Amino acid sequence: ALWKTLLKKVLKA
Repeated sequence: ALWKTLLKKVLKA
């Protein structure tokens, strides 16, 4: 993930 999912993953970056 990196911008369309990494944001959702961003919680766990």
